[PDB]
Amino acid sequence: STYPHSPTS
Amino acid sequence: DVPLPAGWEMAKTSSGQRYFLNHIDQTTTWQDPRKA
Repeated sequence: STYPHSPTS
Repeated sequence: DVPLPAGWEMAKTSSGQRYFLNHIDQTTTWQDPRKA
């Protein structure tokens, strides 16, 4: 339902 | 809600990163919630 950003990008 | 947590978010990237959100804590958990 929500797209953040990978915590280890 | 057992095979996939209900207060839980899926962010599956085709690049090979399965990272999940907790919509309760606003925290990002890479760990399978059913393993522990």
